[PDB]
Amino acid sequence: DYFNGIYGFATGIKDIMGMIFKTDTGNLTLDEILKNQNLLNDISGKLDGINGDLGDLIAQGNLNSELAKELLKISNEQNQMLNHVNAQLNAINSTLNIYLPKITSMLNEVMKQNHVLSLQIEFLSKQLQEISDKLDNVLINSTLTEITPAYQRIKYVNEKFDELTSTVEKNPKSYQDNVTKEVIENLNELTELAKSVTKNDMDSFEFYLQTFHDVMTGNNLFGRSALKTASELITKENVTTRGSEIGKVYNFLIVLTSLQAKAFLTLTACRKLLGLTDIDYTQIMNHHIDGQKREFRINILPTLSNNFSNPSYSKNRGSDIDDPIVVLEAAPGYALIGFEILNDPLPILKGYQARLKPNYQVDRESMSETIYGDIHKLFCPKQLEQKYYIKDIEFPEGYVITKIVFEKRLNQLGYEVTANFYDPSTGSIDLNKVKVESSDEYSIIKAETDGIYMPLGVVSETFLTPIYGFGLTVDNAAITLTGKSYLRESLLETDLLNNETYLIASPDGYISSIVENWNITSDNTGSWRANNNNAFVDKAGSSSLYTHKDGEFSQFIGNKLKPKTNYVIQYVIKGRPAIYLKNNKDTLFEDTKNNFSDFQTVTKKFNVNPSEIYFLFKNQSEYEAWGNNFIILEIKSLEFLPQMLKPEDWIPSGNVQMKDGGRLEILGDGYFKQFIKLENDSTYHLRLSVKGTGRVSIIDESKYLLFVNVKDEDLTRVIKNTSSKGECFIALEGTYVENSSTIFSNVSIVKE
Amino acid sequence: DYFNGIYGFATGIKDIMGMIFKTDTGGSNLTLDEILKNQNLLNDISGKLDGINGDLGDLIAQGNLNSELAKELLKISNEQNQMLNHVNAQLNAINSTLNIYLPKITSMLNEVMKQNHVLSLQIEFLSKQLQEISDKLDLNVLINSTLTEITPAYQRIKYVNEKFDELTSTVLNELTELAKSVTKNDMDSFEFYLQTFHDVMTGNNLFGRSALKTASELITKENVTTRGSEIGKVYNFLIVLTSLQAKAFLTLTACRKLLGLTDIDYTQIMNHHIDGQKREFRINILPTLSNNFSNPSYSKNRGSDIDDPIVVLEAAPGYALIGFEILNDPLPILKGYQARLKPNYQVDRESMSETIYGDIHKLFCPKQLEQKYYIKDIEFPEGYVITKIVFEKRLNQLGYEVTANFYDPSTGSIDLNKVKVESSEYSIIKAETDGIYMPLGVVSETFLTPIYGFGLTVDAANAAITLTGKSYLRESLLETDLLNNETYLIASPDGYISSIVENWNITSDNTGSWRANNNNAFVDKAGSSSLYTHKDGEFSQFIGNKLKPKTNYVIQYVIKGRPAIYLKNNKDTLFEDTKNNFSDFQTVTKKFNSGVNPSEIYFLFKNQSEYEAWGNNFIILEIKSLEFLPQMLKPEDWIPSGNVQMKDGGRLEILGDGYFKQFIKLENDSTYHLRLSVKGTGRVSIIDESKYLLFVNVDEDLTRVIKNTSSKGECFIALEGTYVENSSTIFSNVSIVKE
Repeated sequence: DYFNGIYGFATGIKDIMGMIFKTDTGNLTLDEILKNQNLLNDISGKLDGINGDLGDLIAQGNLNSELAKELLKISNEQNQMLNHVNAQLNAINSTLNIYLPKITSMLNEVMKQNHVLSLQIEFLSKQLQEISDKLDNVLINSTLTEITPAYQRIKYVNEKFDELTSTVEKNPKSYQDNVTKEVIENLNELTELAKSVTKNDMDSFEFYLQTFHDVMTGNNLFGRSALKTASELITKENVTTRGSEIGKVYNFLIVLTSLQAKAFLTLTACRKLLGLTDIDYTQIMNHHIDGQKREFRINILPTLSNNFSNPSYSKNRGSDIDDPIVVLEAAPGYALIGFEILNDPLPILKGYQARLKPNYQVDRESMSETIYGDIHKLFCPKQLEQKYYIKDIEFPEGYVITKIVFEKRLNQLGYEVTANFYDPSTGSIDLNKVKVESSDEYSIIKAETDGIYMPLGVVSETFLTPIYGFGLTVDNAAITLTGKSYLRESLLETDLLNNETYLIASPDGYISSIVENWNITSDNTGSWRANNNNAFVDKAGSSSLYTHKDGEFSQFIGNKLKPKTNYVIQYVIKGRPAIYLKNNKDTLFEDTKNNFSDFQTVTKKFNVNPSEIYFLFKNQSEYEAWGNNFIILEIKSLEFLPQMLKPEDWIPSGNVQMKDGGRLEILGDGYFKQFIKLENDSTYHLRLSVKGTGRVSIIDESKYLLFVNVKDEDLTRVIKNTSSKGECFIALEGTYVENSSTIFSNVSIVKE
Repeated sequence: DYFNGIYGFATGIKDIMGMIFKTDTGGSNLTLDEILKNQNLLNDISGKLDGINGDLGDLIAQGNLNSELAKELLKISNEQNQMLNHVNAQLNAINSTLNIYLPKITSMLNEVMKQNHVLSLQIEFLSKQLQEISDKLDLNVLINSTLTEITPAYQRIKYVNEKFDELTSTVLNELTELAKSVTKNDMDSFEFYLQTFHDVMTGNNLFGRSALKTASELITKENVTTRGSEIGKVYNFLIVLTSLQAKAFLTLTACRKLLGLTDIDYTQIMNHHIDGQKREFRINILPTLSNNFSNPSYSKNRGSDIDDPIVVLEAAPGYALIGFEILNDPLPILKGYQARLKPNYQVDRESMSETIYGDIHKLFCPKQLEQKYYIKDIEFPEGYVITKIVFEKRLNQLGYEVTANFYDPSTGSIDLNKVKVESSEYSIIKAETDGIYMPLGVVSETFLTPIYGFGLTVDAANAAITLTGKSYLRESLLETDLLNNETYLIASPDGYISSIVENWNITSDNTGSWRANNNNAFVDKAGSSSLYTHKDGEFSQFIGNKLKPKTNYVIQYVIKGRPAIYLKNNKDTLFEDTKNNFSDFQTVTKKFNSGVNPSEIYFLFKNQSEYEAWGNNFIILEIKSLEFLPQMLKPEDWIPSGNVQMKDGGRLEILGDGYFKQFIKLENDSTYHLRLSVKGTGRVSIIDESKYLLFVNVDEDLTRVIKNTSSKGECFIALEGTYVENSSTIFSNVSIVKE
């Protein structure tokens, strides 16, 4: 879903203001006991008919003078009292009859149009909290003392106004006849807050709303803007969060503008509730919010970096004997928009791509992700040092990166970046205008017993944006991926100029699934099929599949799974469910025996003929269960560079067998061999892994070129200045003791 | 204009208060609230009585009823009409009082806004001179404590001031509401915040920490390298904060009139408060503060190793030196301000002038050889004002001599017979390839003031040169403003304050010396007003009679749009600026050189192609040529020989096979220094009747030393190039000097 910028928020507000401004509510204290309507109506009814009858008697003459006086004095006493009562009863009847109807519908609308705006910035309470957790002048201290009073009041009054307008009864009928203590107390609580928000005194709402802006723009003696002060704290960050300086600051800018935007809306709302003269705050609101933008655009922004890096790290051991190739390539029309290294199921690099909109924005609907597995074998070594070619690859303005390739050969990691020309006006990428750069100047990390600190977390901008730079840095034995975003260029065409703005926020998790209708929201479950009225959709805020007794939901997904590959299952579940990936032959995946009070997320992986499997949500034994966000995604297998040996070129001999995964198992007295040819002028590298005990040899027509006993280890050996003579072959054998096993794997000879 | 001190501001306020206090509106014993309340009450009784007398009237005139009864009903109709008449009496009085009041009030608010705008200009200068400080700040607990203690009161006062200004600049409910809030008697009143502001300012606050004291600390925190002295910076602060409350009290007086309350003369209290802040300043803070001031910035520049410059800042007879500014505009430039003195070290605005000296980089900095800097903190005794400063650099050895005359604060006459002279133990900076940090920025007091100290400092570590002076600001504040006597302070100018261009600062419609041609050219009121052109519209001004031949001038203007600026003559252009497009006003700074005959040149402001354009602040000022000490060689004493020619600028060009020579005489007992510059390839030699005393092949700036040499007879220096035809060798800055 798109975040439509500050311009977007601020207009959304202006609209609601208009809607309020054009409500007419036709003279009340709003301290009238509305519960007293029946009491007063009765007293009124009775007094009226008595004064009526007594009145008729006086005006039918025929009455002694002195007496006709006393009866008149008794008519005035009575009339005063009826007048005074009908006062109260008029106020009560107009509050119920004119006022409440016009107000309850106006509050109702405000709550609705405000819910819509609060969603557009929901993302950002979690993306701003990420910062304060990871935070530790007089100019700094000064804007804290200057702002926090105003910040606390505004925030409180905003949240409390929202909370009260959402829980006042909107059915004006509900306020008549049998109104409840609770229904009246919600309306009073609102009118009281209204009275406090609008009271003209030295501690006024308007005063705090003004001083908030004065501090935001630096009209405050020191000339220290809060944007300026916040900016400082972010740039001098000792431990970092996702996004670039620009992003983080623009995030701050959004939160703070949004706050005042709603301050002004709250104020407008409270004025109608109290029936004061209508003020168009829109002009002032816009002037204020516009000034914060210009102060940002002019004084802060040009000092900020558009670099962004992995926020966390992770200690991981890689492979010393693998030569992996990892290729993140967008499709023709698409561009690379960001990454996330994670390690929950296993070390995984997720790569997001999408088609571009004008001015470096992203097309939501056109947006996709791919998972790459075992990146620990790419990034980290285990026992030997790894060389890291370092190059800060940067393309010229108008280029967006569309492909990144990682190559690790003999513990030497390098990368090559490809970028295509993009036009901000149309947002078309030009597939003929390509530029390519790759990684002489390097850094090398020595392997620790414990591991090395590989990158971790989301490598992206705060708002997903195509990129024009990319590079790997090394330290602490720590590897850092960094990219350069187009967020600046995107903010200056769209939102810092008050044009339409279409920003996506960097996703927290997975955004796709092979499961159709993986995110339940409405009643319709689309591809999910129910069976009983035992299975239904529960509206748990965000909706959820529900089962009880034996109620099940199914979705057939065979066409979509490929054989002998690893997938990731993740779901968000509550209660005590049973989840299956079943085939009438076999079960591929099962989760029962899970009990939860509340919604958690569960993350697992799963792996000869996994076609014609359907997926099943039930409940265990006889209990209830909820669940959705059913992610199943392919974990692309790690691919490696070519080598000299070939898997079908191995010759078996005796009690041996070749299992699946390039493994060569010696079951007794047998052995494997493969013919190879070695040249005098070349340096070769033998690497392999063994579980068990055995011997590697390379023999010749005349001589051994290599002989090594081995036991449960990764092996590396170098061969130099060697020339084989006729038939030459490597041979793998175990110890010849029967009913034992020796399993070789990842056997490779590579010419340097 | 002059800034007339705190006493000046505070009286200006008192005046406006008086003007309000003496506005006579409807002098009704009742408030504004009581008039609009009574208006409604009477309007309603009138409304109702009317419809009753209406109904009773209709009953009588429906006849058909007994004569005797029709009488009694009529008598009851008269009583009723009398009562409506007597009520409308009251309601007329109320409506006519309101008809007097709003007119009397709206004109009084209008006037207040006007007289307040005039005062806010007298302190406009110092939001920019105070901003200069916060930029250069970066923490006590004593500081943090007085922030938390004052900001509550500061915020509301500021708010109520600004909001009152915004609401009167647009005239009425919004105003009466603010009025009601400002005047409400409750524990948390405006008056409460106004009082606690003062309590914090003077330290009548239990522990006894004045904010003046705590602010003073922060300013004198030795990290604060901005223009002016500690005194100035603190007194600036003092001005801002007093001024704030001054207007707090004015706003309060205004709001009370608006509400029609009894008139209170806040003037006595306002003055007591502002007086206390002064005494607290004069007694407890001031005597701890320095009157030193230095260049706030630095600049990396390369100078000359081979120039021997003399730079002389000399005030005229009646005048005194008031401050300087080094800048890096068209070139390294030292600007010097002078003026005639008023009593107590104040300055005579109208009598005030500036002079630009060029290439001070050749004075201050070396290029390839070390420079020696004689350092002396020259200081004269009280009553002396500096009237002349001379800089002499000889063979990379910079020195200075200061002259001061006796001044009388009572009259403000300078005594031309009572002079004192002091001049310049040294420090030497080695030349970096990159340059040396020469001083940069305005060397002056916050308020321009004559000076009694001056000196140059050097920082060896940083290769940095610092000019410092000692102001008379203390002595000037104590006679005038810290005593509530008339005060006449000028604020240190931000830029240039003069121009050869007449009416260089457009403000009114009249453009004086500027002549328009079409209604295509007019004055736009862009806040500060601005020349405007469209289509072909042009503005011109003759300036030939101002320009001198073969000299460098500085042009600077503040322009918007895409205009065209010319220093034209029929058939020749001396200076042009087209191809400049701007969204907003910038300032542009260039130099130019008048021609061989730059008379009969006039200035032109147009627009380029066919666009619009704005501009003013048209500065054109002479860049005094750098002058050097005497040397042994003379420009007319050069003898030419062959394919050579002497160009303008002391250059000697060898065009082919020729050469230059000049006869000189060298003595055994003396050390000589040969220096020169060459573009090209060549040979310098000094020959004799018997001997070469010097021979050097040379694209280079060169220094050579000659010792223990006695020219036998008829010895001359000779400059020659390579003898290859259709090539050039250009010598320049050729000098021999006896040490």
